[PDB]
Amino acid sequence: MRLVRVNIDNKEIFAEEGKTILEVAHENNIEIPHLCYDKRLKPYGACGLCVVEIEGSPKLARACSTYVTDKMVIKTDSPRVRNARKMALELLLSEHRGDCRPPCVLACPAHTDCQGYV
Amino acid sequence: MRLVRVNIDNKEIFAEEGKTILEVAHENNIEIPHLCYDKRLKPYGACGLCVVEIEGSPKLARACSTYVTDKMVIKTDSPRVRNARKMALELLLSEHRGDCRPPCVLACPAHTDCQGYVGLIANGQFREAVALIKEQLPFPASIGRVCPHPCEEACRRNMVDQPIAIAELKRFVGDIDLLDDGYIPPIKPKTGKKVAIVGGGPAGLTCAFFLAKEGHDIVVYEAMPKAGGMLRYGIPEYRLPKGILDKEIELIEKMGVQIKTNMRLGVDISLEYLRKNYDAVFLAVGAWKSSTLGCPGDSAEGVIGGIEFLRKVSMNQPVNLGQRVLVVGGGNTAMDAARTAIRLGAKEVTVLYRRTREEMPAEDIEVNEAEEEGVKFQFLVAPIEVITDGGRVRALKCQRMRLGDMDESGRRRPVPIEGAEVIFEADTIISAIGQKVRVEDVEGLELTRHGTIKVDEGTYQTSLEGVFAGGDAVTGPKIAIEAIAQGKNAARVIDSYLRGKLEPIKEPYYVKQEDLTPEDFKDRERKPRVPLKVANAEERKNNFREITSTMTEKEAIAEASRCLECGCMDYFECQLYKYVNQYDVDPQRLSGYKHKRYEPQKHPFIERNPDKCILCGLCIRVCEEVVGVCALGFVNRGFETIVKPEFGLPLEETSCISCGQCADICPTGACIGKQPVAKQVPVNTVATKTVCTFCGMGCEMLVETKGNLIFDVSPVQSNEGMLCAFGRFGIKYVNDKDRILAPLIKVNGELSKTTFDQALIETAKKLQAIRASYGKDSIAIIASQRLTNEEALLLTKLAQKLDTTVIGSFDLRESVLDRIFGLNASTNSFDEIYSTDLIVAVGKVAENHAVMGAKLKKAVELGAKLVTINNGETRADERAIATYKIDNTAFFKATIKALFEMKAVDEDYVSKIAVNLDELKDDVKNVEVTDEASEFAKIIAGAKTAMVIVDEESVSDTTIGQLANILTLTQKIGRPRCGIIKVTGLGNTQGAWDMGIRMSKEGIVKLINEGKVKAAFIVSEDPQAADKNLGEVLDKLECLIVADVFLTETGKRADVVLPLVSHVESTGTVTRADGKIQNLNLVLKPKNGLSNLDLLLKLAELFGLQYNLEKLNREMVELLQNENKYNQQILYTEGFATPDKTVHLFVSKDAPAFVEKAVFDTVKNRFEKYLQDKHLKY
Amino acid sequence: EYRLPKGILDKEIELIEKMGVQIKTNMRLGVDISLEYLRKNYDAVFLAVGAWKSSTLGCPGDSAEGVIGGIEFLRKVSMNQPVNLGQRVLVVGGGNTAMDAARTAIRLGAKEVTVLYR
Ligand SMILES: Cc1cc2nc3c(=O)[nH]c(=O)nc-3n(C[C@H](O)[C@H](O)[C@H](O)COP(=O)(O)OP(=O)(O)OC[C@H]3O[C@@H](n4cnc5c(N)ncnc54)[C@H](O)[C@@H]3O)c2cc1C
Ligand code: SF4
Ligand code: SF4
Ligand code: SF4
Ligand code: SF4
Ligand code: SF4
Ligand code: SF4
Ligand code: FES
Ligand code: FES
Repeated sequence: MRLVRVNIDNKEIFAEEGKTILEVAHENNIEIPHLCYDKRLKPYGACGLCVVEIEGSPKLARACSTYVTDKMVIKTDSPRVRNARKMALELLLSEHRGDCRPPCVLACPAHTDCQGYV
Repeated sequence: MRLVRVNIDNKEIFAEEGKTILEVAHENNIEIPHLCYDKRLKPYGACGLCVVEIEGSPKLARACSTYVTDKMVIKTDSPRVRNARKMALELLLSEHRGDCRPPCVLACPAHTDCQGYVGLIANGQFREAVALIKEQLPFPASIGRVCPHPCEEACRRNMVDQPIAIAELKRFVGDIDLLDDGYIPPIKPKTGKKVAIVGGGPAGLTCAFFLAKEGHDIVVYEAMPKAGGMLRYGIPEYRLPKGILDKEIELIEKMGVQIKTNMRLGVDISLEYLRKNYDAVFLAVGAWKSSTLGCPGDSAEGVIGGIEFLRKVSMNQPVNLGQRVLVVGGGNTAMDAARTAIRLGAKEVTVLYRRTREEMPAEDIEVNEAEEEGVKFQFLVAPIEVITDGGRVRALKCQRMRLGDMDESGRRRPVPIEGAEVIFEADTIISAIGQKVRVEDVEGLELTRHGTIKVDEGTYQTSLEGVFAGGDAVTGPKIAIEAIAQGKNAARVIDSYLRGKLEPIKEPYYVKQEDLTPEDFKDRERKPRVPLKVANAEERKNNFREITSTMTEKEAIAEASRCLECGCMDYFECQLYKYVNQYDVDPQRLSGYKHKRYEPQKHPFIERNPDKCILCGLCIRVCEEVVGVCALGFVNRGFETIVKPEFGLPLEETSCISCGQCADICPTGACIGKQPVAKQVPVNTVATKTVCTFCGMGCEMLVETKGNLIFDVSPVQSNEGMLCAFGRFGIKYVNDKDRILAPLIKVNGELSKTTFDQALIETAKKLQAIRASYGKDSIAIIASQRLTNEEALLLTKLAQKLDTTVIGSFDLRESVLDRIFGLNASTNSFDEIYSTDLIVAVGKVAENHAVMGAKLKKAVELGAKLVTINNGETRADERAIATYKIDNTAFFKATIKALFEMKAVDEDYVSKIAVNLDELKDDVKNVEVTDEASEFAKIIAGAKTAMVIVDEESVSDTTIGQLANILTLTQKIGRPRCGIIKVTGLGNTQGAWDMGIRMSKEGIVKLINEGKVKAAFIVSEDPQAADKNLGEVLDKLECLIVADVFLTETGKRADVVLPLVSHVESTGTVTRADGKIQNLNLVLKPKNGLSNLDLLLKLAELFGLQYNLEKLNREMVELLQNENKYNQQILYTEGFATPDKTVHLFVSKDAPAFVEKAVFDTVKNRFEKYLQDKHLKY
Repeated sequence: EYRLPKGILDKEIELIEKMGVQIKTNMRLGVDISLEYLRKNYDAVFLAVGAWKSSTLGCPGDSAEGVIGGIEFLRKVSMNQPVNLGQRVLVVGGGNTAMDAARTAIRLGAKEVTVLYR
């Protein structure tokens, strides 16, 4: 078929027209964070973790809803993108209540999974 | 994406919009025939084989050009489609002239690849010849000793002088194999099935062989003390020694076949037990009951059957042979009995035959040998009575007869003559008029009218279910190769039955040439056949020693070289043969006028046969669309259409660059690439992927080998799927007979062969003596840039241990990119070429690297803009928007000045990223801006992205510096699709530079001429051949150590010569011109047992260095990481490699833009000289 | 090497190793291993260290650059290590070491080798 040419993280990729940046990067083993995406569902654009830097666009684009076009240059780990993802994650952690690990595991110097084996 | 839904052959498929039916079916493993299709080319629609039935379309649609739409229903094997494909194939076969298989193979009952193993013998591949014989015949030596060889009667060399000694060559290779451990084919994993063969003769042992090849558990039941059948008990020792038979039966037993001798069916074991405890039963009991004289008195004391007598003699059991022996019959049994009786001391042996001499069933050579040994013959007589005196034979009353009229035979029936009767005195009569299947062997089975087992043809199954039969038990007495053919076919059918899918044997369709007559071979040189050594009759008639001798290796090769190679060279890859065998074609109905336009050609690499052309156009389309040379075309029109080079000229005289793409794309052997071997032979090869080492493009290839010889090279299907003349045809040096395999050291002033240890010790001592007597940096290590990264790194470590920094290459170009950007490397990758806005190709980019020319053609077709800068014409000028013919660097300087005049240089950014900007402005301020320079500057400034492709083997370093300046000024470096790519002149130029081999020819020669360097260790370079002025420079050296694949002119003046192996015998890593690292995989084991890395590692262990391939690879990866050049498709994305991380702009005086230099690599220089001698281009 | 090739020596040492003897090379006594450890963990200890220290010239200036012991020089040549051997070599002595050093210096490219004996 007709193939678009993209540059994701300094790697030249020949993708197929009609895919999103998330799908193209998944195919080429490039990790882009995402929390509200699902291949069975229409895009939602809520979490804001999949933002990538596209050369020529002043605003970061959601990789889950942006489609790859011909002669595209994409950065997925630039300092702007990392800062945006860190800010989104901090906002998410602000409204979070939980124990990732129980206090018993954290009090063990060797971090033995006390809860797990109990 | 959006997916279309299709139904191809009742299977629902979710495909992608924009694909054709061919691609969708290929992805879903659905086979649609195609002959004129290629993924790199636009559709052509000529062959009409890919037609499919689409529901809703009354007309069949070509799958190669029809696109899949939503809710489509496609049939690819409906009767309409099959009929259309069969008709197209029959039409294609109507034009075809060729031999799919040679007449020798078709005349063999077992269809042994006579041509294949004869050609392998002519190439010295005796083990491969035996392995190829054993695909159809498990007993080469035995059968080659005793075979009437109809293949030689059908041989086409009969039309020239004398047929090939096919049987003798088979005997030769069989004996060679039996010298050492014999060849055993690979055995499939155990299948859990059990087959019982009754009878260890040729047919039973063949069935056991070919069923043990399939993994089944085989038990053979033999009534005799030993296996072998009539090969042991019928054929006498002087014609087939039993040691060879024993060795071959041991070979069969070594495959897991268990032979239970002295186990007769119906006495020791029953058929019903075999049916109960075995999955299949094969019966190969032969015809072991002899025919009686059929006259009164044929039961006296002194009458014996021919095969019973021969079996008694074979077992060394006593025989009451008198002094007057009458052998009745005219077959092989009669001749063997008569000659054995002669050798057993009988004073008179007479052979009585019913018919005439000129129609004897026996071979003429056997009858002639019997006549020489003293056997007498009587013809046209038949026995009517046996005169017995006291119960013992006294004489035989025979009826004289005459050839009366026709018969069921059809030739002539012998009938009695009345009144004529003759009495022959005889102490013994041997009845040898034929053998019949024993009734007791075939108990419980339905037989024919001759007593043989009745089987269904094609399946070999008897009346009983699960019980098969073959051989002399089924067909009656024949020759042994017929029994072997029956056993092999029965093994195939039995394997199918064990899989539960009983299939009869299907005869393939072969294209043949029945119109050939001797005048078609009148131009061939006549060569005598190998003479057959025959023991003297007088001495041989007294003993049971072998009569004939095996030929010698010289005679074997000379005899195999006589073959005319009648079979098609494309048989194992022809798509037309495969398709006409997939569809039941009857091409004799559409048979008429057929062209015969084939003419022999002198081209060393490509052979074209118009008579095998299906006019798919693929060769033309690939030369025009992919290569871009466009050397082929259509000539004439209609039925007269032919494919010809330009103006019908020979391929050498056209613009052809000998890339071989036409021969690689051809479906039906009308365009083939010649094998780099001594004699052409169509063989089934094994392909290994490796990397071409002849330039920096790093094209991958599949080397197809058979044994220790390379037979073909195929490009991989990656990008343009192209190789050039080098990568496709220069691998011929691997098979060269002039390769040195043992080291040479100078004794008595001349180079003589020695051992590796002695040569390496001599090398180490010579280098150490030079270092001692002359000090530091007195030894130069000049290495070829085709070595792997590990070998280059090890050579740098060897220079470190030898206390010398003078390590470089004579092919090494002066470096300027490390002074400007920091690393002497390409900035971007090859893939980005397809996506850049503008391409600037400098130098002979397409000429020196044809695949890069194809890549530029593809990139311009994809939407790029091409600018070519060169001093002469190039093939890339066709699609260039701007073509500049310059001879001086000033053209770039003016360009730079022009770039400043149009305010196209953002000096604010350049001042932060680059230094020497004011010096650059001062340097270019006084130059004159030309119209060409201003137009180039306009093109450069108007492009968003730009990549400069530079041919570093035809471009000076000043040009590269100025192009780097232009790229830096316009901010076209360190970004995707913007940069500079240097296509290096050899395979691992970049890797050699990275590993520390960074000295040029000029520096090394300057050191030698100043007396500072006194010894040279030269690794696979040819300074003496590639240059005439260096012969004086090499005169200043006191010690010369040369490592090379060939003994060259520079190696003939060396003190020590160390052999090197080819790159297909080496494993390692090579760095592409764009910086990518690829793996050199091992295709062939090294021919002297030592790889290049192994030899260098022995020389290193002589110096106290401990390394291996893995340690050197780890060091290489560390080195690349330390330079920030590891796994980086784009360089200087963060900053440049200069100490201040800034661009050091190139300021220098004007210099010539392009250079012409020789190739110092030995192999590439040799191949270039070979191409020049044959007047070829590349 | 021209008087005793080292392949023969290697073969004979391999023969000795094939008899159950284990050879721990690069294990110097007093540096890598101690005598007391040998006494502790072995029933018997045999010392066959040889005489591996050469005799100096015993004259003023015998520590300059260009003076080397005979066996040190021969060990350097045997190990294929660089030796700063000029063009005028003076071998002092008259024993086995003197003759071997003189002939090795001849084979190493020295244009003048002289042997001085008391
Ligand atoms: C005298 C003579 C000379 C020949 N010369 C030539 C020649 O020069 N060139 C040539 O090409 N061919 C020659 N042939 C032909 C060739 O030898 C036979 O065609 C070939 O051996 C056929 O093999 P087969 O397996 O069909 O039968 P055979 O090998 O005859 O029989 C196979 C085995 O079955 C065994 N057997 C029989 N009955 C039983 C039973 N009840 N239970 C168990 N095992 C049993 C037998 O012992 C024998 O070992 C010759 C044959 C003869 C007799
Ligand atoms: S080109 Fe193909 S079909 Fe024609 S003779 Fe050769 S193998 Fe047979
Ligand atoms: S010349 Fe060679 S290929 Fe042709 S029939 Fe004879 S053996 Fe076969
Ligand atoms: S087995 Fe006989 S017929 Fe077959 S190739 Fe060999 S010699 Fe020819
Ligand atoms: S070898 Fe290459 S250039 Fe020559 S005709 Fe064939 S495809 Fe064209
Ligand atoms: S020679 Fe060319 S046109 Fe003819 S079959 Fe081969 S590829 Fe097709
Ligand atoms: S272009 Fe270079 S790498 Fe490719 S096949 Fe030709 S010589 Fe080999
Ligand atoms: S995955 Fe959540 S915004 Fe894209
Ligand atoms: S017509 Fe489609 S492959 Fe030939």
